[PDB]
Amino acid sequence: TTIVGVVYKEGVVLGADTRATEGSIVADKRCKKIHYMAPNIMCCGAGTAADTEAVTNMVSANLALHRLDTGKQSRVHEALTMLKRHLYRYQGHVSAALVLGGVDVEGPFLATVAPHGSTDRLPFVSMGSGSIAAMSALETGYKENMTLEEAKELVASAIRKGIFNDPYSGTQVDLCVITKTKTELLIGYDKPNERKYPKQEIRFPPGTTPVLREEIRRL
Amino acid sequence: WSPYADNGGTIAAIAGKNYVILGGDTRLNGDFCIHTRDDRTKLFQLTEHTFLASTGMQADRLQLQQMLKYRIQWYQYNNGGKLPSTKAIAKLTSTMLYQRRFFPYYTFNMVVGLDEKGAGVCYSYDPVGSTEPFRYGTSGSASSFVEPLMDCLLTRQHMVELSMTETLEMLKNAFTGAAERDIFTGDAVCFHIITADGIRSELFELRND
Amino acid sequence: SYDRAITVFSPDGHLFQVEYAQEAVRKGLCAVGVRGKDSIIFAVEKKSVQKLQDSRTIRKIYKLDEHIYLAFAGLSADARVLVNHAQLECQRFRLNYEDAVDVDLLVRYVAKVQQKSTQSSGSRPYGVSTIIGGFNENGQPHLWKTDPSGMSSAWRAVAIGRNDKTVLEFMEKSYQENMTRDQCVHFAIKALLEAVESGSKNIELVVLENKKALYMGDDELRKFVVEVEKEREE
Amino acid sequence: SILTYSGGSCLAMAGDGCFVIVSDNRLGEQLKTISMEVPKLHVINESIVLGLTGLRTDQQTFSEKVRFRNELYKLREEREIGGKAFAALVSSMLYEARFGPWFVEPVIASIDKRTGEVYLCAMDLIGAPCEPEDYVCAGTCAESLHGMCEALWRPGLGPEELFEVAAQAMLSACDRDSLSGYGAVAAIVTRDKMTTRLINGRKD
Amino acid sequence: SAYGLTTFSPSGRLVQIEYATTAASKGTTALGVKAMDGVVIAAEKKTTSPLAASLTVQKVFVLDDHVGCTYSGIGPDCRVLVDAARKACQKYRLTYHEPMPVSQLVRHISSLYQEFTQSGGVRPFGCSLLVAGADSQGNHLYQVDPSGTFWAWKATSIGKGSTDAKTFLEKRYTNEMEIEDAVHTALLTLKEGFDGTMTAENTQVGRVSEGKFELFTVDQLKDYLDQI
Amino acid sequence: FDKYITVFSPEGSLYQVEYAFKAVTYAGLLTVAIRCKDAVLVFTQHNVPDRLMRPDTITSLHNINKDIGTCITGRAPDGKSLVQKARQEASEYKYRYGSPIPVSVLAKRVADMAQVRTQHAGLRLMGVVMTFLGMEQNDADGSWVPQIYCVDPAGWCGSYHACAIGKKQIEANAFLEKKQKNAPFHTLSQKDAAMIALAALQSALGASLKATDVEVGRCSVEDHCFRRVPDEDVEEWLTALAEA
Amino acid sequence: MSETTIAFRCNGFVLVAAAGLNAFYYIKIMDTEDKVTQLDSHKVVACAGENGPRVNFVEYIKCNMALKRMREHGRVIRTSAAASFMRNALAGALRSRDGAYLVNCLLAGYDVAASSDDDIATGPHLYYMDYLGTMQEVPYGCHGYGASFVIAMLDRLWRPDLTAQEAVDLMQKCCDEVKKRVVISNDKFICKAVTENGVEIVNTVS
Amino acid sequence: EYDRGVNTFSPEGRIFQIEYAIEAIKLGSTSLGIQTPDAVVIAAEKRVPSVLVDPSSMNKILEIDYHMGTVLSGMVADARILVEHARVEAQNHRFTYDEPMRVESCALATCDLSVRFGLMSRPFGVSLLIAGVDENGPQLWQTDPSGTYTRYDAQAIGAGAEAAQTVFNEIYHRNMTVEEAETLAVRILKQVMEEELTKSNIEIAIVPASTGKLEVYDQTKIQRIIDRL
Amino acid sequence: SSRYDSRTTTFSPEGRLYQVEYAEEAISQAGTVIGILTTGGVVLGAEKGVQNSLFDSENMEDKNISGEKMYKIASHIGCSVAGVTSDAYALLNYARLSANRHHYTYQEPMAAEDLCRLLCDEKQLYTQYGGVRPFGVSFLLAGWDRHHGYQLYHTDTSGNYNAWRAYAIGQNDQVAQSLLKRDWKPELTLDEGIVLCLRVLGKTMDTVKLSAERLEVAVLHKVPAPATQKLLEPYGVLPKTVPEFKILRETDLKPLIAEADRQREAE
Repeated sequence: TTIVGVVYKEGVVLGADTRATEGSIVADKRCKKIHYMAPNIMCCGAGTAADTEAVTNMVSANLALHRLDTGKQSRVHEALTMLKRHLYRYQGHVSAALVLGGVDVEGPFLATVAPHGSTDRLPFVSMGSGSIAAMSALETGYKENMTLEEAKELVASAIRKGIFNDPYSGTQVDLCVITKTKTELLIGYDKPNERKYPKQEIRFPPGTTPVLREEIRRL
Repeated sequence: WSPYADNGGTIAAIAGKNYVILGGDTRLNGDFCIHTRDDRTKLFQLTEHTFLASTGMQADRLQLQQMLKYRIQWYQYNNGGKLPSTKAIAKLTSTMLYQRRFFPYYTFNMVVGLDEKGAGVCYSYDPVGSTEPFRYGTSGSASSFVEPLMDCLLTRQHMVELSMTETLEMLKNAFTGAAERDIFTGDAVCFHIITADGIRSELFELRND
Repeated sequence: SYDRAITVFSPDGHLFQVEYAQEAVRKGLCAVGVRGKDSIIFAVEKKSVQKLQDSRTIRKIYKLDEHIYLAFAGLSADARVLVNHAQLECQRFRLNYEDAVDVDLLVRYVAKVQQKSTQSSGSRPYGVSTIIGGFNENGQPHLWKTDPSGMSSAWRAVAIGRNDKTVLEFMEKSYQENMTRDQCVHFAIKALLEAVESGSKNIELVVLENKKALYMGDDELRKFVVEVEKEREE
Repeated sequence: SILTYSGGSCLAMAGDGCFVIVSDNRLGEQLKTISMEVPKLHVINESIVLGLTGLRTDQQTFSEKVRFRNELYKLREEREIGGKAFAALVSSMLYEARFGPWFVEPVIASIDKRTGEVYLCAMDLIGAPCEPEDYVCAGTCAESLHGMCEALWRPGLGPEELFEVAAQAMLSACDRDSLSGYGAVAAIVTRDKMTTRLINGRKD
Repeated sequence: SAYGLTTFSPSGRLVQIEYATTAASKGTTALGVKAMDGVVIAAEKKTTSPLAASLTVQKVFVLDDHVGCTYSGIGPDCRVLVDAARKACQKYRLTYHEPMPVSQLVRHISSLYQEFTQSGGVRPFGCSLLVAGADSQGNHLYQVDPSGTFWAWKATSIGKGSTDAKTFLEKRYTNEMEIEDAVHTALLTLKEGFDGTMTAENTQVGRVSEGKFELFTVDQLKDYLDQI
Repeated sequence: FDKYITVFSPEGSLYQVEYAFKAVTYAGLLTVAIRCKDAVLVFTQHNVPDRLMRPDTITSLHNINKDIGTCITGRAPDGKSLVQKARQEASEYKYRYGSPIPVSVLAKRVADMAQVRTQHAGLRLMGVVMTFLGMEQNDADGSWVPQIYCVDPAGWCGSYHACAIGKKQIEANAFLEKKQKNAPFHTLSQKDAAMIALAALQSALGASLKATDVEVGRCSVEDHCFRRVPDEDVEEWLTALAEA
Repeated sequence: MSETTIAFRCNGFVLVAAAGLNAFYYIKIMDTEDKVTQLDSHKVVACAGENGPRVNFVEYIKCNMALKRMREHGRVIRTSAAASFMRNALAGALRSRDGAYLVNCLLAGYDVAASSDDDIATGPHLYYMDYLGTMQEVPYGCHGYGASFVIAMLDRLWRPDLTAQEAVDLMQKCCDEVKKRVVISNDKFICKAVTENGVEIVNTVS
Repeated sequence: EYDRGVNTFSPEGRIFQIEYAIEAIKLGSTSLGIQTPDAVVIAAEKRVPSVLVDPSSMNKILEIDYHMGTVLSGMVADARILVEHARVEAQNHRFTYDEPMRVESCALATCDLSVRFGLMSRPFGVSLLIAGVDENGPQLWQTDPSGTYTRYDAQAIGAGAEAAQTVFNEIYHRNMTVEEAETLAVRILKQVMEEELTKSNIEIAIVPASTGKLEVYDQTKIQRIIDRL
Repeated sequence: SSRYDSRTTTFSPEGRLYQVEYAEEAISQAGTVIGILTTGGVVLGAEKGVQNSLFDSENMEDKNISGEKMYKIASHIGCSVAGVTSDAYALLNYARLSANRHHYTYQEPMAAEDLCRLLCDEKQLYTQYGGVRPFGVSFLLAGWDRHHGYQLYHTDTSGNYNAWRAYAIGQNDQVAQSLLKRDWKPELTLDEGIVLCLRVLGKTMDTVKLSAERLEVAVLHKVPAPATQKLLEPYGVLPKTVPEFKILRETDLKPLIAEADRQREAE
């Protein structure tokens, strides 16, 4: 996995690659690693998928009650804090690692949360197995008060470093853009690995496999 | 860090028709050192006819001595002011040691006293409380040589009644030999002679090295 | 959690909750037990014959184990609870001791369940009396009665519930040592019809022998009620 | 390993308003074969098939929990559960047991009765879903199933061509696996019918 | 204190449940109307003085994105149920990754009401709810009472002006109302029983439509009030 | 039998709630809060009947945290119990969410604490009205707005432009209603709102006030903290009112 | 696997057999322990494994079934329910504090119509179980070190239509093969048969 | 009855629940014990409620342990609970210290449990005479619902109590024989019973200092005492 | 506070549990419910309240799980209730959960008498322990099991239960038992049993024509067994027939409200 985030003049860009693996085999080429937290807060996840899914869901549910209760917009700091309390309690047994990004009344906010429960708010971050490669694009290319376009080009380039150099990351770039007013997912923003040799179609004429026994059931 | 220390030394007792004699050395050993040459915790009086005598870890013998001392106070309050006999305390003690089956007292103990007929007895225990009543007993660092010697002189099984005095001399001789050869046993011995009249005590010097 | 003290003494050594539990037993349908040589007979009155009631009626005589039955009088729902505890107890005992529980033992278990309900904060007493009968493994019958206070006691024959005292008086005269199986049934039916109106289908009846039990049918029970309705005209 | 103690493999593929799910028939204790007539498929309702592999005591116990919860769902809700809720539910139960897991790996295959859209899920043993559009598989010959399906599967297929793809896959993969085999059972599901087929295979 | 406060009286009545019901009937009027494509619920929110801030008084509540409610009777008791309801919806999401159907949510509210009629040391909730939502089976309007009994309705009203409100809805309700003419009817029914002039600041309105529940802002609701 | 516990009367009324409301006037004190353009002010009676009491120890105003203040009206020690639970609530909220509790949400939690004693039996109700004061941020532009919330023994929570609570509240609330008609409170200066509040007290109590007789707290856009207003700044308001 | 058990189902019966041996390390304590425990009038279970888990386990089954029969007027429970009950308890113990019962079981029953209303298919059923809670209906099955030898003979010789006499011969040969090839001595077998008329010991099989 | 609680004190410092429980014991059968120097003797009225009861089963004399026995009066089912705690304590003693429980300790132990109410809803409506031999010779102790226990040279409890304590302040001297107590026992049972007195209708037990064992008298041996009268 | 305790679980001076008795009165006030045992199944019929134009349906995806008065408990057991509605829902959850636990454990359907006992034990528990009111419900259970065939049960507030061939709870239950008593017979078809139920409701509601909108009927019967999936379960065995609980709609009550009005005019 390679997840990345940056802050730009009016908001946050999150990025991710799309390969999920079991062992050394690709189980799913087009898996979605950018998760909803709230209308104005998203999360990208690395670490153990089950743990990353359970904690994000849980905190997204608890943020939703809190908005019904208060009648106010969720603050990114509130998410960060519910996340860290939960991971702290479990002493890294719940091994979620997260990039969290959002925008609230205090402006853009971007932070990492490690599995032992430590947080770091920073203007650019990476996590996951391709974090190193990615992070080398970010330090050569980040600057202050980037425009939306520059931010998107930097995040995509950072993910592509993961895709081509880390074996546990692959396939394409997904971005998410978060601004005061909207959140915009962009699945397959960059598809640097399309097909070349169009697949040979291999056909089995029906009745190729010997059946001993058949039953039918009308629905 | 272990919860266990062996502070060393030796106890020994001998019974006869109306007395028992009980001895324990006064060294308290540390690791390659000596804390003191004058510890008297090995022997502890429970009633006027009953003693507890212990070796092993000293902090454990101090706990066991207190737990016994309060079970015995409770018996008295629940029993019209009477004290339990030696046979009862010995059964009480076994019961209590067993109960720490799972984290045991590091102690080799003896309950020593007069029986109900006026005669001596000694109960030697293992750390979890199996015992029997016997005419003599010993435990601790030097016990694997004091014990065949007492087997020899008192039972005489490979050959063809003692006074208090002859018995006190045999024990004095047995501790003297223990101190010569067992490096963890030494300094003095405290001896208590138990009769119906009461309790006589006598210190007795041993090698200091 | 509710912890109120329900069963308490009042100004002359009366426990009213226990008394009123025993009132509830007096209103309940009549039950009878009769100990023969080698058979125990439990006989109970059923509510009333209806066209609608189910021919296969529910049983009001319960099995506690292969060799021990119970009949009761009083609150039928309380009794079902009591019978549950007793079935558990017998099986618990097999598991702890391999052998099958003795009747006399099972009776003290039940009676102590009743006694505790007279002293346990939070709870009222059961409103039930029981008649419990069974054999040893040496083949000798026993019949016990238990009451709401928790007091148990053994009998040669016994009645509980409504018209307890009347049936019991009839039975004090007429009882006989070493009655046969058929005599015991006869005598039990007779005893019942001192309280009850008719004897068509308002009687169920168990014959508990050593190594057998029978919930008598309606053919064999009609036969005996007519042998006994013929004797009551003399 | 414990997930391979009992043997077995399962595979599910999607087509166009249809799926197929297949399992092998072997039950074992490591290399000793106990039965050759234990298919691993469970029909939840007209729309949902469940495959379970992993340790057989936990397959047996976890499918009974699924059945129990489904029955209560149907009485409370007065309807059949949809493929996606059933999978979210399954996931929740696996993760309830996160520090002491059920050693099962489920393969769920479903079809929305209205829209005719096919939902596939596979789960790890603590319930992380993997929901692609082509196929899913699990059990002792999952490595060898991957490449069979990558090379035979194609978008669009209808019930009869999807069935051959999915039977050739399972057979060729079970034949390089010592702990799965003895032929297979396949369910083929459309909005309108559910066909089952017992496929012949090798007797080793 | 762990003894029950709600008990049977000789004729089989449970009077604490009838007094609670009495209190739910003395509350300010609220009503609901189910159209062919949405639902609308509405309520009076009059303040006692103009020193109170009108905008903060809530009578209609969002429970989740697809469902809302309103009440009559004892406000503070209503908050307990709103909180429980809101939690049960999120709980259902975590488990099944879809919105809790309105029928299920209403059986959860019911069983909470029913708890407080048998449990030791508690009185019953003194409020009735209208619940309005949309799920895979369509659009729903339910009423729940202090007893824990619920009914589905096409149109109804609870609170002090409710026999008249219900009479008036019998006449004007049709099975082929559109959602905009259901809002109209809702407002028109409130207007009849209402003491004083009815404004966008002393009335509150919610609306299910396109599978989504939403309160009207004051400004949206001023639009619909100048038309009637 | 309904007069002694949390059960409904036959008219659906709760008697212990109504009597808890009487506890509020029984205490003999009047409080006025008022929200102006940039601030929120609270003006309570400081009665020191006894010549020997240390007057800086008698107070109705308390901080719940840096940014939220309360004024207790009614049975005083029931007040302080709620101040302690409010403080505990505020502190738990901050540890759980990592930001200080908003005053609107605080007030709702204290209301829920009251409601629960109206519905369970065996715990007396607190015979107070808690008025909470503080600044709340809007989500849109991030501006800070003054609030006033009151919670009462029934568990009711509402927001106000101004409100009198306590003995003679009826007479004082009417005086504020009259003076609302001239200009909305949210358009007033601190000084102008103060003259209204102070004269509400003087009207109702039937007296003339010195600065020692009132204690006053204040949250403002300039300084969000809840803070007592020093006696000099209140003499300048009372002087302004004796004149005009 | 020091104790071999064997079972197979034929058209109108199940034969079950288990080795008598009880051992303390290498010492034979006795060779006549009956391990084929009758659970009810038409059920038996052959358990393999230590005395203690084995006894505690089958006593717990017996008592819970006995309790189900009085809370139900003596109605006989189906074989497939007894197996389902056994399985839930093996599985439960496996995730419990005290841990698994280390017993391996073969449950054999013959199901017989309760009443006239009863539509039940009437006949013999065999279930294999393991100490983990695996459970599977089977036409024959075994446990212990002798299991593999016997399973293959039965794959070779077992048919469904064996007569009672042929099935005793086959059971006898399976016991001889265990004696001939397993180093642990399983010298004496007790063998019982489950039929429509109930459980009965088979004396000619030793 | 529920107007005042289980704990309430009277204006003269009695606890109501305990007064009423003592009244309960008065409506009991009669039972008694007599201490000689050689032995200690206990006896009771049985009082069956008909001739269909097997009389064995209605014992008011129970062995606590080989050297001590009880006779109860008041609510029999409540006594079963006390007599069980006492059997268990007597055996815990022997377990822990390998000797017989003293009789006084046993009475002390049975009284602790009497007053555990506020937990149990009410006192026990029961009094016990415990009788046995330890080292202090034959002893007879009596416990009551207050949890007081007390040693007696001879006592009775029950309906015939107050009448048996005027056959005591006459005929009872400290210095009697086995025989004279076994006869004085039956003299008092005849007096305060309602029935005619028979060998089936009463129970007698002794613990003699000679052997230190409780013995329960046959009906053969109770004939011999009615005879001597 | 102990002086304001009502003492719900305390006997009164005659061996009578007043709260058990008053809760039974509450059931007598409730809508009529009738059960009839026939040879081909059990029939449950219930009167409903008066039909307001403004009522609506829940519009549930499956129609044979719950009407206004009939509930499925499991596929071989259904019921009808009289008394406090919310009390009924708490107990019906209890019963659904117990029936499904039994399937979980024995993988076989719970016997209807066993189910009934668990239900009644739950009720008895609030009569002895716990300082709170009892459940104010009475049930009629219709059941099929292989031990006993079709079975109809009634459960009363005491935690008592009894079997019947026909029964009636609620409002006019004496008038109703009078009629069933006369006209029940041990040879009924399920279609006649339905008719007889409708007549008995027609004579207790007090109308000449049977309003089909004031009636609910449910039947516990057997139907031919569905698919045998011998490939997914080679040791599965299903019987020819299985029980079903069915909540008859208006389109099935048309030829049966017609045959109850030709038996109403010819009388």
